[PDB]
Amino acid sequence: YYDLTSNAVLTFIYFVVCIIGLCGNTLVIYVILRYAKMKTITNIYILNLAIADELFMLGLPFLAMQVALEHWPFGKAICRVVMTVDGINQFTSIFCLTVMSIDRYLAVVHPIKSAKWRRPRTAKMITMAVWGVSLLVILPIMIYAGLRSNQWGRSSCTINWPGESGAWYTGFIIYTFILGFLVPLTIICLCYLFIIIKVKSSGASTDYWQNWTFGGGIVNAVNGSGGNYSVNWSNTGNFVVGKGWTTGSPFRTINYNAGVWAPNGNGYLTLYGWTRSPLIEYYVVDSWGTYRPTGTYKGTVKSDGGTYDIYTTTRYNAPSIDGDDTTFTQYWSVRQSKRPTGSNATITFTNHVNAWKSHGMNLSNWAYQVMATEGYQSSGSSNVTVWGSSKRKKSEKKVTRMVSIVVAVFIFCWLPFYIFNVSSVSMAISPTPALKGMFDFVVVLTYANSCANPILYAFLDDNFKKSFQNVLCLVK
Ligand SMILES: C[C@@H](c1c[nH]c2ccccc12)[C@@H](NC(=O)N1CCC(n2c(=O)[nH]c3ccccc32)CC1)C(=O)N[C@@H](CCCCN)C(=O)OC(C)(C)C
Repeated sequence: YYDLTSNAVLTFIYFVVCIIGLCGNTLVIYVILRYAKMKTITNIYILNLAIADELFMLGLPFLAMQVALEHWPFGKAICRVVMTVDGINQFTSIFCLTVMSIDRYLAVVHPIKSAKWRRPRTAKMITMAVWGVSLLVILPIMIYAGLRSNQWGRSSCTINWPGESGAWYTGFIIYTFILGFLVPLTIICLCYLFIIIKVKSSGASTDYWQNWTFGGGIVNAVNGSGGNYSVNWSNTGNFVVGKGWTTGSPFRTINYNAGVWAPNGNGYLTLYGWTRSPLIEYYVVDSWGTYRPTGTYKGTVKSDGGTYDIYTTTRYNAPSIDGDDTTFTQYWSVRQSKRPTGSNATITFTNHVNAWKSHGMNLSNWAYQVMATEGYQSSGSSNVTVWGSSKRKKSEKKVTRMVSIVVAVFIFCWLPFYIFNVSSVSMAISPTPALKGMFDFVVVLTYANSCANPILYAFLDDNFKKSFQNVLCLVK
């Protein structure tokens, strides 16, 4: 009914967590406070999370003695103090995360309007509020923290039942679960749902998947991660495979990377699209296999470091997007040599479209445009990644990503705890070695959340990584 070894290893784990968390959080406070580079709005919130996590670790020694002994040695007064400091830091931790996500939501979705809300001085007022609000929310712990006898004949520091009624303890569980966990997370996740809706709503990412085969041979096409796709084809008839946009527009730039462009015979690596009113079919060909497409020569365009020929053809009794035996016109621009592949590359489409209307080639009802692999009576392989361009900087994409991962780790560490607590309300007082270790574990997992954050910043933020290596990496 008691496992001294299983108790000792858990007391050891408490102490390891305390150390790892005080190192990393001290490191995070130092680099933000010392270096000019780190003075960013987001880092005002991280600093406060770091100060909260730092103070959180300071209570761990006291609590480890209670894990090892199932006894509180330091009297009633220090019990109230530790429970009160512990609580303030618990709730300032998650309220900081909440405000931080609200800040990310404002930056992505309403950047122009909240130029005034994202000044350093008001983020400093916001964080002072966060500490104030926490102090109010933990007033119950303040009042009712105390000592309780246990079955071993010892005293535990816990929260005493107010008025000795299991009803008020139960209400306090519900209170802490709603304010400390459910309401912040609901705010954070709605914020991030609006962020990801918004981003996809821009043109930064592709939103269409083309995988059309007429039917002969094998066209093995993988719809990969994000804007990436691959195709393996052999002894085919006509096929076209690519990624792009469900509605095309003549002002969009297109970026791509042909990690593989390995045609064995006729296959075009090209941008491809249709229109209606009138029904035309357009191409900007950057590379090909054993055959270069052609038509009536009308001119040239220079773009993206290469020169293209302009061509036109006219199909009749030919397959379209409208019907199978229809008539339509094709507008080609075809590079003069094969553009190299294996590195990022642009197609500034409003260049090509303007030059066509010059030569009388003019495209109303827009249809899809994709960066495609086309083939005919050939074999080969390609691998391509496709993406627009954005108005928001890669540095702020990286910060916004990082907070989301910090939020996902928070959930992983604090959910077992709240699930146990909601259980405990249900008369679970059968203290057992199996459930008593379960409790000690599920609690130390909330503390280990403060160790993960500094490590998270080192792998997901370059400036935190550069600052850390500045301290930890020795030169001469
Ligand atoms: C009220 C909780 C709290 C205090 N402050 C809060 C602030 C917000 C939300 C809840 C709190 C506090 N719960 C408790 O006291 N009990 C006592 C009774 C326990 N029980 C049963 O009823 N049947 C059992 C059968 C087998 C085993 C245990 C059993 C479970 C719940 C707590 O979780 N205290 C932590 C400190 C962690 C505080 C988080 N920062 C603790 O004591 O951790 C050590 C010292 C390792 C034990």
